[PDB]
Amino acid sequence: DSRGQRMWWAFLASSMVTFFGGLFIILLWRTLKYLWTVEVGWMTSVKDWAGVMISAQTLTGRVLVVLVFALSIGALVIYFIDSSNPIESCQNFYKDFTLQIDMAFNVFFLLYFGLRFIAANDKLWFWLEVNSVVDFFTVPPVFVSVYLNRSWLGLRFLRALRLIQFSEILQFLNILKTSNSIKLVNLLSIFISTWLTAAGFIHLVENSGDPWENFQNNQALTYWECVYLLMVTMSTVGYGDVYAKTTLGRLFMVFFILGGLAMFASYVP
Amino acid sequence: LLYFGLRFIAANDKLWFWLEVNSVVDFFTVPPVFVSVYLNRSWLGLRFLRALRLIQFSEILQFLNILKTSNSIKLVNLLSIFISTWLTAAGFIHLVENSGDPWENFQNNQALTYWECVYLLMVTMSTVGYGDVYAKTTLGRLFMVFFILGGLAMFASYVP
Amino acid sequence: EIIELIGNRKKYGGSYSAVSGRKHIVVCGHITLESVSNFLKDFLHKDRDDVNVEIVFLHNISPNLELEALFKRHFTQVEFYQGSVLNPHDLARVKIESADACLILANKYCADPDAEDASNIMRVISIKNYHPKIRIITQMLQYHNKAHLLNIPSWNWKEG
Ligand SMILES: CC(C)CCC[C@@H](C)[C@H]1CC[C@H]2[C@@H]3CC=C4C[C@@H](OC(=O)CCC(=O)O)CC[C@]4(C)[C@H]3CC[C@]12C
Ligand SMILES: CC(C)CCC[C@@H](C)[C@H]1CC[C@H]2[C@@H]3CC=C4C[C@@H](OC(=O)CCC(=O)O)CC[C@]4(C)[C@H]3CC[C@]12C
Ligand SMILES: CC(C)CCC[C@@H](C)[C@H]1CC[C@H]2[C@@H]3CC=C4C[C@@H](OC(=O)CCC(=O)O)CC[C@]4(C)[C@H]3CC[C@]12C
Ligand SMILES: CC(C)CCC[C@@H](C)[C@H]1CC[C@H]2[C@@H]3CC=C4C[C@@H](OC(=O)CCC(=O)O)CC[C@]4(C)[C@H]3CC[C@]12C
Ligand SMILES: CC(C)CCC[C@@H](C)[C@H]1CC[C@H]2[C@@H]3CC=C4C[C@@H](OC(=O)CCC(=O)O)CC[C@]4(C)[C@H]3CC[C@]12C
Ligand SMILES: CC(C)CCC[C@@H](C)[C@H]1CC[C@H]2[C@@H]3CC=C4C[C@@H](OC(=O)CCC(=O)O)CC[C@]4(C)[C@H]3CC[C@]12C
Ligand SMILES: CC(C)CCC[C@@H](C)[C@H]1CC[C@H]2[C@@H]3CC=C4C[C@@H](OC(=O)CCC(=O)O)CC[C@]4(C)[C@H]3CC[C@]12C
Ligand SMILES: CC(C)CCC[C@@H](C)[C@H]1CC[C@H]2[C@@H]3CC=C4C[C@@H](OC(=O)CCC(=O)O)CC[C@]4(C)[C@H]3CC[C@]12C
Ligand SMILES: CC(C)CCC[C@@H](C)[C@H]1CC[C@H]2[C@@H]3CC=C4C[C@@H](OC(=O)CCC(=O)O)CC[C@]4(C)[C@H]3CC[C@]12C
Ligand SMILES: Nc1ccc(Oc2c(F)c(F)c(C(F)(F)F)c(F)c2F)c(O)c1
Ligand SMILES: Nc1ccc(Oc2c(F)c(F)c(C(F)(F)F)c(F)c2F)c(O)c1
Ligand SMILES: [K+]
Ligand SMILES: [Mg+2]
Repeated sequence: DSRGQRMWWAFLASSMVTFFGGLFIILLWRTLKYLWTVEVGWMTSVKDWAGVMISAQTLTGRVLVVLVFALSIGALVIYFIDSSNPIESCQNFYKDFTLQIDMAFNVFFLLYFGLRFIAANDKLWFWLEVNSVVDFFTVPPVFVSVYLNRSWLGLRFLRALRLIQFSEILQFLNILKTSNSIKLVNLLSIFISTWLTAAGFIHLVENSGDPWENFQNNQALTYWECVYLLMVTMSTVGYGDVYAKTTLGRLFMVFFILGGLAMFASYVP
Repeated sequence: LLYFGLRFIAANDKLWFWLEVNSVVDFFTVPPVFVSVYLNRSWLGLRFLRALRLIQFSEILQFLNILKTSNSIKLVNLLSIFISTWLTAAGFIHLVENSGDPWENFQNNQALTYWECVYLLMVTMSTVGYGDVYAKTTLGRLFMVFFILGGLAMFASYVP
Repeated sequence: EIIELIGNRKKYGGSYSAVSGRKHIVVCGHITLESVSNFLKDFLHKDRDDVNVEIVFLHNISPNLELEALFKRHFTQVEFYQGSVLNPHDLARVKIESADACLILANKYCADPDAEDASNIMRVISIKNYHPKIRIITQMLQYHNKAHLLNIPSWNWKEG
């Protein structure tokens, strides 16, 4: 679209509209019926069918859950490859395997989000959930980028937060049954997911710059170097070879030192 | 080599004898010496693995009927494991840092001595991290990242 | 200490939501992995005619990981809530007004038979006090304790 102008605000605004705008629809609906008050129905059958499909209680349900396991990793790997490109770049949809394979993954994640929404009991507390939030902040920007014929390495690091669902879908598949294995898988998934997410956030903030500084603090870093930095920070070793140098990076590092250090001290032993 | 054959004969299950730490260190240390004496040219390869032979000290002391109580056995086990793994990791760091990166035509090498590597690993394992010496190669950084996870816990659990 | 004080919360708090045209029952008492597995395996057998009643457990001890895994396996037809059957707030939380029946499991392999019977009597008294027309099915360990249930004002053996 516009080569000269930065279009990062368009991608961020798309995610905030779906989350906050969709949230008020739930709240408005509840209050609207409140003033209205001053055999199973067809909706109940659909809801229980959606619940059965979400669980691994059918052959169709089993293959859907396996695909969720496979495509969650596939979407994460695509983020790794595309993290070496410039922060905000231009790419067309008709001449790239990437951004075309990614379309298949994100369309699938939209349908899977619909099934989870139907099977939920309280829509408000389903909306205020971590998986719903990561879906909100991951899916719409792909369509926005396809429409705009542009791209932006925005909050793509959140795709590593989908690793948490592995320990639950393995229990759905009746693979994990004992407490020791369940605990081990939980700990491993949580640790790896949060480590990678923090590394991605540091990578984005450092490579981009400071918006109020007109993007002049840009320090060239790679994702592997950021992973190394986060590992050294969590271990409380702290060499001086690499460190955050921008204001946002330092602020996030200060806030992450509070929690990540305790998590590392507790989980690894 | 002869001592390896005697252990092999006396073994009960050959597969699980083959998949053992002492067997692996023998496999990775003995043949290269014959290769070197044949080619009339050497290479400082995986020779740092010789520090893993210190594990058997407690076992052979129990064989010699020297260690009989429990506290002495535990002390010798802890000391042997700690020293052996410390020296082995130091050797791996020394090799990786003194050599370059194979996918860089060995152009990013750093000059380090074995004592400097030992000091570096002690500082890292104690979670002090002065930063005066550190690994700069990709393999060195990767090995440090994986070594932190185990080494910090080992130190904090063994030293007290 | 701050990290521990925050996050001290009940993940199973909440209230059951009734569904039009579908019954449900409440199960309380001695809830454990083996008892729940046996009860579910016998209740949801395929030889019975098609049934669509929901099972709502109610216990004051948070379930462990493998019991949670069992509940995950029976995701769409079993629910769990944390609370005490001696609490009117909890009894209203589990929507006991429209429940078709309330089942009370007992601890057969208990040290003292009398204390278990007394606890079951208390639970029955509490449930009938909250709602005097619900149907109750319970297990008794000793015969002379069963005569006490005949003196509850609302206990009708002619009804089920
Ligand atoms: C978690 C959700 C709610 C997102 C929150 C993001 C905000 C904290 C960021 C996103 C966009 C940022 C703004 C992007 C650009 C500018 C212009 C900038 O002024 C300039 O024109 C820059 C150069 C100059 O200072 O002259 C001042 C900061 C500001 C308002 C930034 C303030 C911080 C903002 C609002
Ligand atoms: C709540 C979480 C998710 C994000 C928190 C982001 C804040 C740390 C950002 C958002 C708005 C930012 C401010 C937006 C604009 C400015 C003005 C900026 O100054 C100028 O633009 C000109 C004067 C100068 O050069 O200092 C100095 C930084 C400051 C206060 C920024 C400091 C950092 C702030 C508070
Ligand atoms: C925490 C444990 C599991 C280790 C984590 C390893 C990651 C830090 C690795 C795994 C995959 C790696 C990526 C795989 C491929 C690429 C593309 C590569 O660039 C290219 O292939 C194109 C040319 C270029 O831009 O240099 C740059 C490194 C990068 C982003 C790698 C960065 C480091 C990554 C994310
Ligand atoms: C078993 C798991 C942990 C995966 C192991 C492999 C990865 C950790 C490797 C695969 C490709 C590697 C990357 C390949 C090339 C580069 C570029 C390199 O930057 C340079 O241009 C060289 C800098 C230097 O030599 O000092 C920095 C490391 C990095 C990102 C490497 C980091 C480590 C990576 C991701
Ligand atoms: C926890 C929440 C409330 C955020 C706390 C920080 C913010 C309120 C922002 C507002 C203005 C910011 C300051 C604006 C300008 C500067 C000067 C700046 O001086 C430099 O040499 C610039 C270095 C760089 O940012 O690259 C150092 C950071 C600092 C104090 C910023 C630190 C972060 C501040 C205090
Ligand atoms: C199991 C342990 C004990 C030993 C494992 C050894 C491997 C990790 C080593 C041995 C041989 C190495 C390879 C030997 C030579 C090359 C070619 C080398 O090619 C280049 O430098 C060209 C780069 C370009 O121009 O693209 C890249 C690294 C590579 C694949 C090396 C990668 C690392 C390898 C596989
Ligand atoms: C799993 C553990 C035991 C070993 C992990 C080793 C990897 C980190 C190594 C092995 C093969 C390496 C690759 C072999 C060859 C190349 C091509 C090489 O191409 C170049 O030389 C072009 C760019 C440059 O000059 O750096 C870039 C690094 C790379 C991807 C290497 C990156 C690092 C790799 C993946
Ligand atoms: C009983 C045990 C614990 C004693 C162990 C002693 C070693 C750890 C010390 C003794 C002498 C040291 C050496 C003394 C001098 C040098 C030269 C030094 O090369 C220099 O150019 C040093 C220049 C400088 O002193 O700054 C490299 C380290 C080395 C080999 C030292 C390596 C470590 C050594 C072998
Ligand atoms: C005892 C432990 C707990 C602490 C110290 C362990 C290592 C850091 C020490 C033990 C033996 C030392 C080595 C013993 C003998 C030598 C040969 C010595 O050779 C020379 O005098 C000159 C060599 C040259 O020509 O470069 C150089 C130091 C070195 C490698 C020493 C380096 C430091 C070593 C490996
Ligand atoms: N390329 C680029 C463009 C704008 C940027 O501004 C952001 C920002 F100031 C900010 F505070 C947040 C926060 F909410 F996460 F904190 C962001 F996500 C931002 F994206 C940026 O960081 C990078
Ligand atoms: N002089 C020289 C020549 C080749 C080298 O390649 C290696 C390598 F790339 C590698 F990954 C390993 C590892 F398996 F241990 F990791 C090695 F042992 C290697 F020897 C090297 O390191 C040094
Ligand atoms: K330090
Ligand atoms: Mg239900």
